Amino acid sequence: HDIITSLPEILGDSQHADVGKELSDLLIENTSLTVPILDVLSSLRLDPNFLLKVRQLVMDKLSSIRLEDLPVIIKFILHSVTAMDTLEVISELREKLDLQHCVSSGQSCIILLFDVIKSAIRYEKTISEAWIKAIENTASVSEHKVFDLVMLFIIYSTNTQTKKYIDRVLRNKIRSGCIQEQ
Amino acid sequence: MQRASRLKRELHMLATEPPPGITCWQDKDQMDDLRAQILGGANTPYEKGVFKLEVIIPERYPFEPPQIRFLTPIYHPNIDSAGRICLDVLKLPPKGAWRPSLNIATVLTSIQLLMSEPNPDDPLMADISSEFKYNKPAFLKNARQWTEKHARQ
Amino acid sequence: SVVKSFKDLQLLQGSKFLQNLVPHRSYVSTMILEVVKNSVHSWDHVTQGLVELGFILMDSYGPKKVLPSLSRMPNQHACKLGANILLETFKIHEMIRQEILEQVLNRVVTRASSPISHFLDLLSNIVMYAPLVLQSCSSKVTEAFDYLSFLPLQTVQRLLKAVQPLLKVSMSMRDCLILVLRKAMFANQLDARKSAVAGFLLLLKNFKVLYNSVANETFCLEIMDSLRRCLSQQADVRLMLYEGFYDVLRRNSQLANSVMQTLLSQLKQFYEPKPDLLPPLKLEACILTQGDKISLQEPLDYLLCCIQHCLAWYKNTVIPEAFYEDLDDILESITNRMIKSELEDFELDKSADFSQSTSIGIKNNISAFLVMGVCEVLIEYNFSISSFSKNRFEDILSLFMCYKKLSDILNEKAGKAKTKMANKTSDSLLSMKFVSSLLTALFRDSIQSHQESLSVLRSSNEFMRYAVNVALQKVQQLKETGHVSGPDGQNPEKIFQNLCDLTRVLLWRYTSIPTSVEESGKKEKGKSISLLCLEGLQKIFSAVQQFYQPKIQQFLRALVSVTQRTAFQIRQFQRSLLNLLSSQEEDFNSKEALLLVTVLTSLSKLL
Amino acid sequence: PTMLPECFFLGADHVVKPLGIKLSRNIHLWDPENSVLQNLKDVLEIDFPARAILEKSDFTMDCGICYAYQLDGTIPDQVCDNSQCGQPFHQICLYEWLRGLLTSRQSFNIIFGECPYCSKPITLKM
Amino acid sequence: CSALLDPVLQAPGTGPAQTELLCCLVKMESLEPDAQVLMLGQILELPWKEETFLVLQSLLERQVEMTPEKFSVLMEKLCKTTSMAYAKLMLTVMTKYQANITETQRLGLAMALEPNTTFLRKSLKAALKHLG
DNA sequence: GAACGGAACGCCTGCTCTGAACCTGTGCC
DNA sequence: GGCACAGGTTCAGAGCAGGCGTTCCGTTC
Ligand SMILES: [Zn+2]
Ligand SMILES: [Zn+2]
Repeated sequence: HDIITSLPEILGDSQHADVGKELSDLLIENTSLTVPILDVLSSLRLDPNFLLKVRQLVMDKLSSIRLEDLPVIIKFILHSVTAMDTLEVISELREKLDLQHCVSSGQSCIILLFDVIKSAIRYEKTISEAWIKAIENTASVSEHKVFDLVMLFIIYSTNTQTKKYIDRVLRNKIRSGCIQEQ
Repeated sequence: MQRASRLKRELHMLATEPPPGITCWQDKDQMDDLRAQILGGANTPYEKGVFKLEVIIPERYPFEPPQIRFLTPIYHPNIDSAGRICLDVLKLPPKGAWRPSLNIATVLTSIQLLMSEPNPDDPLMADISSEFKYNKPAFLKNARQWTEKHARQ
Repeated sequence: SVVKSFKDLQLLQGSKFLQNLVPHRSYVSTMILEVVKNSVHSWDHVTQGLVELGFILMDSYGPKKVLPSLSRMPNQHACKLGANILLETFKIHEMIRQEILEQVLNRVVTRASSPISHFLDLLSNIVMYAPLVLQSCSSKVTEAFDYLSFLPLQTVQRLLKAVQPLLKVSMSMRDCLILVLRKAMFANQLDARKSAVAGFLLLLKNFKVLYNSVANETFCLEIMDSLRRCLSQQADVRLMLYEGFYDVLRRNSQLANSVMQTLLSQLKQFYEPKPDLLPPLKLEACILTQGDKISLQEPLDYLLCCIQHCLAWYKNTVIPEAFYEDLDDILESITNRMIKSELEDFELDKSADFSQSTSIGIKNNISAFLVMGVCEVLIEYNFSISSFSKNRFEDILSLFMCYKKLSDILNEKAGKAKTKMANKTSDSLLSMKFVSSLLTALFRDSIQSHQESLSVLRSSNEFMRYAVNVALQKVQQLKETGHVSGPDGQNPEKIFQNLCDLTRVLLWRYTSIPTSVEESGKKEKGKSISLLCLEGLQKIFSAVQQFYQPKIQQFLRALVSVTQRTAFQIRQFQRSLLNLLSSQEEDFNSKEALLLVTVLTSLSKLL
Repeated sequence: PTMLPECFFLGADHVVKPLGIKLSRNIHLWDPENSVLQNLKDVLEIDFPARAILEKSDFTMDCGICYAYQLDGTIPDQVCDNSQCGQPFHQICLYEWLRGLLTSRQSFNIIFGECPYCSKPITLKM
Repeated sequence: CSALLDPVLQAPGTGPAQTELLCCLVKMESLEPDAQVLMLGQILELPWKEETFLVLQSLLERQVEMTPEKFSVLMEKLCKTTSMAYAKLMLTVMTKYQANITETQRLGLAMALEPNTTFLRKSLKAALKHLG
């Protein structure tokens, strides 16, 4: 873990990308060491294409990850997020995330995850706008989930410029015979 | 919790320094609620009467006032046939005047004050509030006969 | 209600017509301010809405137009209120100013999708009045350093100028800071390296002049050793150290000796200190070629800039010993050996054909620019030492014969290819200051002792138009952005003095000598030195009216109230336009006339 | 330990102001050769009383809402900005009082209201 | 673990995916000493391959208690070999159960380190020689 | 006097205004 | 003939203003 953390001071410039590939090799090979790898990759010097690849290679195994590590994971996803990779990751993110699955330590880090997501979405309108535009585009299915509700309440609680837009979207959603008791 | 910390000073303070003509002890029937005795105000028809009151302490007390009734029957403008008291410091703001600057003693003093001085502008009994005002002696006769059958011994 | 307020205002100034008729009725600007004032008697229902409003205004009409009058000015004036509203709820309400400054940085930080210069200048005046607040609100400042690798250069560069008053007092936060700047130095994102430089350059600047002095003189030498990694790091991140270390020197004098050796080592990696080796400098080791990506890193022209400035600074202010008396001989040797470096020295003109796809062309093109800017740093030095000594002004002529040959060569190369080569229009590094003092010496010196040396540069007409052109380049930089290129960059007062000195000579040559006396033909009629004097004059008067809004009085004092001075100056362009037009009709100078007008215009907004 | 500690003030906001202000003036006149007390007496320019405990054995320094000291770790800290009341309270008690009443008016995470005993403006910052 | 460990490992094409949970099995606090001992009676009864060792190093990483009866067999079994996994396994045994190393077991370790494919041999023999 | 056709205020949308970029005409060497 | 300024044009998109829907009241036979 410490060697990982110290790799940026150690390695010369010819041998960044090399290490990159074989760290993605280590990533699939061990879960426990997801965090420092990620931190490392983000404190390396690399090509952004590769970083897209590994970020998907996060996302596919994200059910397998113990909750403690998720925040800094999802912080990484939302600093690797572009303006253009918004709905892509968010739709995928919005799908793969569960929050039924996780549940006394579980509840505390769920809360701390939400703190971290609050700070993400609090902190770039990029996400808020597109996040919503990704929940309204889920007016189709009667089956949109606990996260979508709790997340709406959140963006109304935090983000201010959007209040009318949340209320508009919630009213055009709720009349439609979507969100109900269940 | 707060109920305990008030009641602790109050039970102790009503055993050690209760107001004049007044006592309050933790009831021997009811070891949660308080029994008071207010002895009939001087130069009122309640002279020679010992008036028992039950003081119900609410749960969020001292954020709510005490809940007091005359258990001895009392012939009075601001007290009805079931012992209900017309008192401002028995209700919360703005209708009432309870707040934490007060305590069970200050109100039981205000009760002996109301026994001596009925208010005719908060009548529970219009017959007695009118009689009190327009035939004082008939009120004072009836309240003194009241004091001889119900507040006597 | 508020915006209407401003539409009412703007309209009513513009015309004479409406002012007559309407008696100036209270604007909701002044009314709400009085509301804030009279919450002091402490109506504290009021204040939440006032904070709320001031922010909303700063939200809605931020400059996103800038990332006319009608879409720009009544939408400056909404937040400039916002700013005053929140400035006064902070300076009056002591209870609040925790949530106020919380919510300010809430918006300054993680944003930088929409700009926030107005928020930064709010934040600035908040903390400057009473920084003492900031010590209850450190929580946010600790999690601002969190994202101080993903925020760009200007958020961070300023956010921290504000904060640092904290880190003289608090210390746990300073062991959070250098920790964050260090962990950013070893980043992916290119901004994070430069965030590191900027936090470090400013920790070195205002974190002591020279707690205990010994726990600062060591702590500056600690971080400065971690900067010799950055002196190794990529071009841009180096560049920022050449430029920021001059202010570190001004604000922290005693680190001079250490910093000199930090640099002078970095010189010698490319300086070959033997007489009779004809390229005195190693230009081809400034150039990294890998997988046909051919980058300049360690910009040497810019290194000589920092060198040459720290040099004059040490001659003048520190002294009232061996490295600087060596560096005299270093620059004299780079002088004398570069004079006689015949393009054969650096494989140029014939051995290179600056072919801009090829690796070799990219290398040769990078080096011609390096050479050119180094020639400039040394033209400065030859001029600097001597009070107009005929040898060193002949040195200057030959250094410029170097510069100009490389310049007219890349002009011949860009006369074939498309005009996307804005790399030749990359800044001439001469300090605006020298330009000033220079052009004064060029056009405003009649002393017989100097005159033989100046008759060199004056027979040299291109050196004249070179100097001017740099005057134009610099003033333009000020127009675009809120600061100039060279030294004395962000210190407005200096800039203003130079502009005054500028005006003096620009007008002086514009007047004494007209445009009609020229003997040069059409190619030199398209850039006659008169005309460029007048255009320079143009950009000033304009830019003055952006920033230097108070001092416009002083600008004229240079050269009886505002109106007689302005009138006498108007007369000169007015008589020039008369004399321009009346004389010829055949082929009248359209552009000369055009900006005689653009001038008579600018003077007019004053009167 | 002899070095400057983090220290701060509880009580009536008119009494705390000059003390904080004089601490800010005189915090550079701290010296770690003296004791903590021999530096605080010359920093804040005061003496400390020797156990006003035994003379003020019942001054009722209780909440005067709930009439207890030690409600769940909390101390009587919130006081009245008044010479004639000076009545301490708790965070929980004063909040459940000033939120319950009509008259009480809240800015963000502050409640302005009337002191229960004397009906003067009192401020509570959660 | 009496049921499942064997087959996961007595399956062919057992990969990282399979091992990582038997890794977590042994590493849980909940897997009490007594149970790490019972895990031992099971890990040791299996045919030893690379997949057995990696999990077993992480069980033995706790300092799981040993009757010398089983330790010797672990050492016998250990001593029957070219592998990086096995190198580190042997190394970690000899630091924690130095305490359990007899003269005869140290001979077994002298035998087991004979290889020159052994990486970190200097380490292993330095640890071995340090017991002598 | 009473039956018909116009006046009144909360909601939704189409029209307008703007500003930003790209592109196609045309001006000069 | 080739390239770059100029101005036309074209589109995103913000914001404004008026006509409708549900309801009351003046006017004319
Ligand atoms: Zn209390
Ligand atoms: Zn009070």
